[PDB]
Amino acid sequence: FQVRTTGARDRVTNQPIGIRFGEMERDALLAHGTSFLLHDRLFNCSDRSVAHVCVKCGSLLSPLLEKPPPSWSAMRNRKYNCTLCSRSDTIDTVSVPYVFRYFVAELAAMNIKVKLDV
Amino acid sequence: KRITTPYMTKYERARVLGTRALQIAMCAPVMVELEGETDPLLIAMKELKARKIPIIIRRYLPDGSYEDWGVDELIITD
Amino acid sequence: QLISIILRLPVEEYLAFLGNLVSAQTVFLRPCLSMIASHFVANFDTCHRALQIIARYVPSTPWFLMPILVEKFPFVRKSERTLECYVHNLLRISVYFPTLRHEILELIIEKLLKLDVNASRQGHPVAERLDILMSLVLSYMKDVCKDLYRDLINIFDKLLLPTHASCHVQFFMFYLCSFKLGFAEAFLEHLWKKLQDPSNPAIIRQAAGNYIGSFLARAKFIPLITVKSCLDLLVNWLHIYLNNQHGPFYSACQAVFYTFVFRHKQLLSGNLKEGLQYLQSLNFERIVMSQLNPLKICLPSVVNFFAAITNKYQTNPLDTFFPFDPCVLKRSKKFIDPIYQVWEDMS
Amino acid sequence: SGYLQRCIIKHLEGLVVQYDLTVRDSDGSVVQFLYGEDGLDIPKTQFLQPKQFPFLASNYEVIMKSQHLHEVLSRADPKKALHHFRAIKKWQSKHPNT
Amino acid sequence: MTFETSFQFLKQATMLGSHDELRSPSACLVVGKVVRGGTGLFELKQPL
Amino acid sequence: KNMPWRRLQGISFGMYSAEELKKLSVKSITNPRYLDSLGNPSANGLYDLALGPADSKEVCSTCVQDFSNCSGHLGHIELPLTVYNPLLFDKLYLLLRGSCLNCHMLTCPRAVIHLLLCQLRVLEVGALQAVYELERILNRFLEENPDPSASEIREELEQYTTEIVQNNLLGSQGAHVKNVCESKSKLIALFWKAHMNAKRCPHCKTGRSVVRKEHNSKLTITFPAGYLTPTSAREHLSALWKNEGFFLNYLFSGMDDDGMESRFNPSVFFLDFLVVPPSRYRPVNGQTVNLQAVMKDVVLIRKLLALMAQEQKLPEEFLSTLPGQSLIDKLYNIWIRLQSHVNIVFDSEMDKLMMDKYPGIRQILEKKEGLFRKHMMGKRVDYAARSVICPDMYINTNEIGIPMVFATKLTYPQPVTPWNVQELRQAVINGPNVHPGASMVINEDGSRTALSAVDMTQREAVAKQLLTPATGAPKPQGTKIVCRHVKNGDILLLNRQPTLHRPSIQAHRARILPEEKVLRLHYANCKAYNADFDGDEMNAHFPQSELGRAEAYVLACTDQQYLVPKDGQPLAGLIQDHMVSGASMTTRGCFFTREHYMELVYRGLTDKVGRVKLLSPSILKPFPLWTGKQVV
Amino acid sequence: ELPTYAAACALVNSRYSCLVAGPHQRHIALSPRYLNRKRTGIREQLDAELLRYSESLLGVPIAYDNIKVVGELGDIYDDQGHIHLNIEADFVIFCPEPGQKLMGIVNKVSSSHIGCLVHGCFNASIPKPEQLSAEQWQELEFEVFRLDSDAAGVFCIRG
Amino acid sequence: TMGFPLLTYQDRSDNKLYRLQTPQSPLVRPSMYDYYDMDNYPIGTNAIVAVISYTGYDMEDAMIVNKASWERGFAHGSVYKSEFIDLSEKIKQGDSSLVFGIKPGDPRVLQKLDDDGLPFIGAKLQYGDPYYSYLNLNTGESFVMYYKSKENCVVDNIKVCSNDTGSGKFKCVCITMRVPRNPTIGDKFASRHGQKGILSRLWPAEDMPFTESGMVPDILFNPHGFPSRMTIGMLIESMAGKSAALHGLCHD
Ligand SMILES: [Zn+2]
Ligand SMILES: [Zn+2]
Ligand SMILES: [Zn+2]
Repeated sequence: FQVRTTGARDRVTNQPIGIRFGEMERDALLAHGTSFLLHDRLFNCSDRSVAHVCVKCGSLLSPLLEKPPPSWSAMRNRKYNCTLCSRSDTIDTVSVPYVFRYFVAELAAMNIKVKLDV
Repeated sequence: KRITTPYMTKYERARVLGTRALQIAMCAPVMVELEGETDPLLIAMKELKARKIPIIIRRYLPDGSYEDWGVDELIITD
Repeated sequence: QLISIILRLPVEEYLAFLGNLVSAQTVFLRPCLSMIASHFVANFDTCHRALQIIARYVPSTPWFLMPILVEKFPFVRKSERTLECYVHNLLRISVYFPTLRHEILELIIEKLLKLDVNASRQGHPVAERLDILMSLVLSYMKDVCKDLYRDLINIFDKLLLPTHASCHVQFFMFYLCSFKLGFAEAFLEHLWKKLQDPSNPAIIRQAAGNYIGSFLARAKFIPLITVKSCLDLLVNWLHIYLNNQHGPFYSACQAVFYTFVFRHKQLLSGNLKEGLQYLQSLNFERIVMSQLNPLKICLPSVVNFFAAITNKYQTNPLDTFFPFDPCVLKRSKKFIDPIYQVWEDMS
Repeated sequence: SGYLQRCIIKHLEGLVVQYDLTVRDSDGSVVQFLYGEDGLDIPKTQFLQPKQFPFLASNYEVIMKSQHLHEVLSRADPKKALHHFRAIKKWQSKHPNT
Repeated sequence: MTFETSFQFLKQATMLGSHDELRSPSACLVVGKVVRGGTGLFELKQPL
Repeated sequence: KNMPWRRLQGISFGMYSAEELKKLSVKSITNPRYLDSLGNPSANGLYDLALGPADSKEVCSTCVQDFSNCSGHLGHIELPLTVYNPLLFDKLYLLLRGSCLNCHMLTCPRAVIHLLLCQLRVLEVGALQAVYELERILNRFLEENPDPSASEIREELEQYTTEIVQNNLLGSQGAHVKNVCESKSKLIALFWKAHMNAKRCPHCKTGRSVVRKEHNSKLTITFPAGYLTPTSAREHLSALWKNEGFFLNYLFSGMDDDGMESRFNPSVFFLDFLVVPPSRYRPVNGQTVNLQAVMKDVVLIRKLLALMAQEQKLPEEFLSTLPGQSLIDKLYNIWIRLQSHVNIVFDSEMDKLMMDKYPGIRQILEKKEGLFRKHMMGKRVDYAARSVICPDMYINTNEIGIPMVFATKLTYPQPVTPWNVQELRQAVINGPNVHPGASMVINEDGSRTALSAVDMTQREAVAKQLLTPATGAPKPQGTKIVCRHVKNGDILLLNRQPTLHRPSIQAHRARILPEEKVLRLHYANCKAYNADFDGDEMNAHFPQSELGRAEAYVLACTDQQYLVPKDGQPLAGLIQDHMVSGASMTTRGCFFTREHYMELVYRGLTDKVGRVKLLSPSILKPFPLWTGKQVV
Repeated sequence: ELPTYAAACALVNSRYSCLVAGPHQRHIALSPRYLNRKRTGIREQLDAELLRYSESLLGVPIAYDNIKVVGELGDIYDDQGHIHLNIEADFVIFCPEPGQKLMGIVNKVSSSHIGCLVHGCFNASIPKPEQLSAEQWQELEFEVFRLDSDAAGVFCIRG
Repeated sequence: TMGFPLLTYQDRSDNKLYRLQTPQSPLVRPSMYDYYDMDNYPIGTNAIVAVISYTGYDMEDAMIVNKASWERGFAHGSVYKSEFIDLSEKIKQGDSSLVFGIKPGDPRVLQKLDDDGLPFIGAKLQYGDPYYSYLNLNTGESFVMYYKSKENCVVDNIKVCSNDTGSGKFKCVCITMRVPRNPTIGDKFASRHGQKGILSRLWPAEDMPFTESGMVPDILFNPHGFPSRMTIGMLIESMAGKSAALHGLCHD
C-alpha cells in the first residue's frame, strides 16, 4: 500500500521520488473539463517552485541575488540583479514547475535561451 | 451587446462554487443566514440557490472579446 | 567591524564612547540594539540609562525597536529570573516610552496566553513562572492606575475573546476594570456590543456571553444597579428574540441563570414584598415554559442548582470553561483573596 | 494501440468548444461551425429519438419543474426562428425535388 | 516537442524563433498554467 | 502573501550569443577532476561550490544559500580552439554545399531567392493571400522581359511586399494560425531541399570549391584547379553573412526582432566555450564525464599548442604520445576529437565511434524515458494512496471504502475559520493516531508545529490557541490551517489503468471503514473502470487545495458519469445476484406480509433524512399481503 | 508620535523643503476577509507600507488621502481567493536629489558629525568638517551627494 | 498452491518455502493420486462449501469464508525467508577480516542480538531491529545491519557455513526465518476444477446460513461462477465428497 504524504524530494526535478499520476490520466481529466484538478495534481502537489525573471528580457538564469554585506545587517539590501542588464528593477516572481526550470537550464547547456513574456 | 448562452454551464458552476467556497473559507464574510454547517461547499451551494454570489464572469470569445455576465443574471438549471 | 567588538564588552567614559560610536553614521545602530538585547540575560539600570540616551538621541529608534522585541524574547524553557528581569525591564521601557506601550502590552499578553494555555489549572514549573509574571504585571497595573484601558480593550478584543478555554489572562482585565465603576461599565458595554452585533460569528458571541456571566456573577466591586440594568437589557433582548422566533439566545439565558444562581440574595429586596426585583419569578415563568427549552444545552449542575433555587424562592465546549479560583499558591494569593466571593451555593 | 490513440490525442487535444458554438483549435483555427453538424452532445442526445418521444409526452410534468421557463418571459419566443420553418416548408411546395 | 522527435521541433523553433502564445493544453502544463479547457475558458471577476 | 501574481502569456526561444552567456556565467572550471580523494567536492572543479551546492548541507559560494534556496549557477568550459555547433551543423553544411569560396555568395539562382525573401516577409505578417500572387507576378515579370541584371531587388515584387506589410500591419500577432506556419515551414523546406544543391557557380564563372561531409564531425573542402578548420570556417562564413545577411536572416528568424537588417550573427554556429549546466541539476554522473572528456582533450590541446608555439618551430595557426598521427606535428585529429566530444555532450547519435560515452541532452529530452513524457507531462504526485480493490455493496455507488491505514496518513489542509471551528478543536485533541480526525498543523507565519503523538498537554495547547492570531504581525495575511484527516464526505479521486476513456477516472466520496486494509467499490463502478477484482490495484488521489474539490463534486462525480462518451449508453448497473433477485421478487408469485415488507424497505433505504412512506396492501383480506412489485 | 495628514503636514511645500504631492498607483493583493468593509483592508495594508522605500512611489511617503481603486472589477485569479486591485493614492512624498536643500535640526556636535533632522523625523548624516577646519562651529542647509535608504521602516540621508 | 512442499526444512536453504499447516487428503480423488503417493505431500484443505448467493460481497470471482473457521485454523500457513549472508561477496572494502562479532558495550545491539553477532533463535524481528553485527578485527570497528523488511518474522534456525575445505573463517551464515502468513482479505483460493476465488469477507459464524443438521458452511460459493465456466465437476465433487465424508469412503 503506497500511501504518500510529504514525500522525499530528489535532486534533479525536486518532485516526489511517490505515486505516479501518469500521462494517460491527464487525458481523461482534460476530457472531463477539470483544468483545476489537473493543475492541482501536476503543479500544486508535485514540483512547484518560484522563479525570478527580468520582465524586460524574460530570462530565468539571469538574476543573481547578492551576498549579504559584511556590515552585518546594517542596511542589508537583499535584492536581485539581472547581470545581463545590471539593473535591479522589475525582477518579478513567477510560478513555474521546477522541471521547467530544468528545461530552461538544460537548453542553456545547448546554447538556447528562452524568453518569457511576463 | 451580449449574445452568449443565458444559462450557466457546468464549468461555470464549478469555478463559481469553488472560488466562492474559498471566498467563504479563509475567514471571509459569509453572506447567508445558516444553521451551523462546517463545509465551505455547502455554504457556497446554498448561496447559489439564493442568488447571493456576486461574481462577474468574463466569458472570453476566441478573439479576445469578453462579455461580463453576473451570476445573478445567468439562469441556473435545477 | 568595530561595533561588534565594542558592544560585547558589558562606565561613564564608555558611555561617551558609545555615544561617539552611535552618532557616527546611524545606519550601524541596527546591530547595536540587538547586541544590547542579547545582554538582557545593578547592570540593568545602566542598560536602562544607556537605552534612554540612545533612543532619545534620535527619534527613529523607538519606531525601529519593535522587531527586536519580537525576536529577542527569552524562551519559555528559560528560568524564572531571566523572564522576571526581562518583563521588569520591558515594563520600565513601557514607562519611559509613551508611544511603544501598545506593542509591549500585546507582546506580554500574547506570551502570557502561551504560558496560560500550557498550564491548564494543574491537571507546574511553567505555572509558577506564569504566577510570577502575572503578579509582576498586576503590580504594574496597580502602580500605574484611560489610554492603558484603551490598549487593554483593543488587545482583549484582538486576542482573548477569540481565545477559548482561558484561565488566567482574563484576570488582567478583571483587576483593571474593578478599580473604577466606569471601566467595568464600558467593558460591559463592549461585551454587549459584541453580543448584539449579528455580523460577528456566534462563537465570539457565546464566549462574550460566558464572559458577561462570569464577570457579573464572580465580582465584588460591581454594584447592584449595573447588574440590574445589564440583566434588564439581556432579558429585553430575549423578549426581542421571542417576539418573532438559538445559539447566543442559549448563551444569554445561561448568563442570566448563572448570574441569578451566584447572586441569589442580591436579586431579591427585603424579605417578601408584593413584587420582587424586575418581576424575576414571572420572568422565569415566561422563559422556562417556552418551547425552545434552553435548560438542555446548559450545564446540568447549574440547571439543578437553578431549579433548587427557584423551588426555594417559589456551544457546549464554549460553555464548559469558567474562570478558575484555584491557582499557584506562591504569588497569586494577595490578589485573589481580596475580591473573590464564596462558592458551593449554600443557599 | 497505445500509438494510434496517443497520436490522435495529441492532434486533437486543443479542439475545445467556444461560446460562439464553433469548434476551434488552440490558435483560433475554425474546424467546424456547429459541433458535429448540429451542435449537440453525445450523452444528452439519447432521448431525442422518436422511439423515446412517448416517454417525454407521458412524464410531461416531472420535467417541467427544472424547466419552468417555457410558459413565462425571456424564453419561449420562437417567432424569429419559426419563420424559417414556414419559409423552408413553403419553398418545398413550389420546388419538390431538389 | 512533446509529441515526437523533441530535438527537431526544438531545432526548427530555435532557427525560426517561434512563438506559441500558450493556448495549447500540452504546452500550458510544461509551464505552470491552467488549461483553456472548460474551467480555463474564462476568468473570474467581482465588483468592487 | 508572498506569492506570484505575474502570469505568462507567451514563450519564445532562440540561441544565446557568445557574449550573453559570458556574463550569465560565473566561474571557469579549468580542472579535469570532478571529485577529490578526500570526499569533498572538487576545488575549482566541476561540482565546485562556486556553482550550486553538490549536496543538501553545504552552501553555494556565489550567492550564499543552501540547496533549498538556490538554483545553481552556470559555469563555462573555455575552449582554446573553435568547434562547430552540434545543433546547427547540418544547416552549416547546407550553407557551404550551396555556396563557394571564389565569390562569397550562394550558387542558388537569384530569381527565387528574391521570391522567398519577398514571401517570408509577407508571412511574418501573415497575409497568405499573396504567397501565390508574388510568384504569379514573379513569373509574369520573368516572362515579359528576361533580366538577370536585376541583382539586389525587383521593384514590382517589392511594391506588393511593401504594400501588404505597411498596410494590414495590425495583424502581426494573428500569424500563429495553422495555415500560416504550415505555409512557412513548407516554403523553407522547399528551399533547403530544392534550391540548395551543389552546382557549378553561375556568378563567378570559375571552378567550384566543393565541400562534403562525413560522420557528422568533419568538413572537407576540395581543390578547384583538406580538412576545413572551424577557424577558417568562421573567417569564411562570416564573410558569407556580411554578403548575404539580407536573406540569410529571414530564413533564420533568430535571436531577436526576426533578424531585421542583418541581426542574426555567425556566432551561434561556432562555439569557443561550453557552458556547464548547474551542479544541482546533475546529481551525483553521466553528464559530468562528458565534460571531463572534453576538458582532458583541452588539456591535450594545450600540451600540443605549448609545443607548436616553440621559438624553434612555429607551425600553428613524445611528451604527448597518445595523439594519433605521430609523424606530422599538425594533429587535426585532436581537434576533430574535441569536436566529436562536443557532439557527445549535446547528443549520442552524432557520435558513432567513441565507446566511452553516456547519453547527452537529446536522450534526456526526447523519448518516454525523457522529460516531456516522464517528468513534464506526467508527474509523480503527492497525497495519493494505492491499494487492491475488493467487492463491496453496502456503500453507495458514489462512495469508496477507505481503510484506517490511509485515513491516518491522508491529510487535507482545512482553513481555520470562526465558522468551522469546534470540529478542528476535536481534531487536535485526538492527535495523529486516532481517527475522528487529527492533525499536523502549521502556524500563521509559516513554520510547522509538529504536535507529538505521545503527549496530550502539547496537543490541547494547540487545540485552544487555534482561532486566535497570536503572532502579532503588522499585516494579517492568512490563517492557521489544520492538516485534517480524510472524513466521510471527502472526495478521493480514483484511478484505474489503462486510463483509456473519460470514465476511467472518477471522484468517489470517502467512507472510512474501520479495521480493513483494502479499498472497496460498489459493483456498478467496476464496469466503467473495467475492473475484475482479481488483484486489480487502484490509485486514490486526494485533492489538497480547495478548487480541486468543486469539479470533484460537480464535474468528475460518479453520479453524472453514467453514460459513455462513445455513443451514450449506460455504463452503470447491477451485475449478477440482483438480476436474478429482481426477476424472482417482481414475478407475479411473490406475496410478503407486513413484517417483511417493512424490513425489505428499510434494508433498501438506510437512515434517510425523511419519513419513509409506504404503500397499501395489494391483498387486504383474508390476509394483508404485499406483492414483490410493491416493494420495488 | 504618529504621522497624520494635517493639510500635507502643515504645508511644508515651502522654502528649504523640497517635495512633491503627486498621485501614485500601487498593486493590491487583498485578503478575502474584506469583501464587505473594504476600505480598512486597503488602509491596513498601506499603513504597513509607509515611512520606508518603495518602487512605484520612489523615496518615502508621509501621508495619504483619497485611496480609491482603479476599475470596478477586481482580479480574482485562477486558483485563488486573494482578490486583486490597484489603488491610486494622493501621497505626500519627498526624496533627496543631488544638489538640493533640506531641513536641519542640530542634536550635538563632534569632530566628524553634524546631526540634522529632516522634518523632525528623518535623520541626515552630515560630516562636520569640509576638510578645511574643525574647531569653530556656531536651521541648517546642506547638500546631498548620495542617499542611504534603510531597510526596516526608517530612512536616512547621507549629507 | 501453497501446499506441504517437503519434509527436511532444516537442511534446505531455499529463498521461499510456502508451507501449509494442517493439509488434508482429498476425500474424492482419482486413482493416480495414490499411484504416485501424493499424500506424502498434500496441497490443500477440504471445505464445507455451500453454493448460495447469501451475502452481497459474493460476486465477480469472490467468495465468503466463515470467520470462526478461519480463527480455528482453516488454511493457516507459513513462508520461510532465508537470507544467505556473506561478508566478502557483498561487503568488500579491504583485508577481508570481517567476522560476525560484537564490541562489548554497544548500545545498538544490547540484549537484542546474541554475544557473537547473530540473532537469537525464536526471537521475533520487526522492521528496524538489529539483524547481524560484524567485527573488523584489524581495528575493532564493529558495524551493524538492520532488518529492512516489512513483515514480522521469527528467527527459526541459523546455520553457520564454512567453505569447501573446512578452514574458512566465521563470515558466512544463512538465517532462516518464519513468516506466519494466514488468510487475509485479498488472498486467493481455488478448487481442483480451475475456479479461482478471492477472499472478500470473513463473515461471522452466527450470521452464516446454518443447515438443518446443525452445520454452518465454511466457504460460500456464488452460483454465478458456474454458467459461463460450466464446471459440472465441482457439483459431482461436492456430492461425492459429502457422501464420502458421511460413509468413511474415498470415492473414485
Ligand atoms: Zn533582463
Ligand atoms: Zn547560488
Ligand atoms: Zn563563386
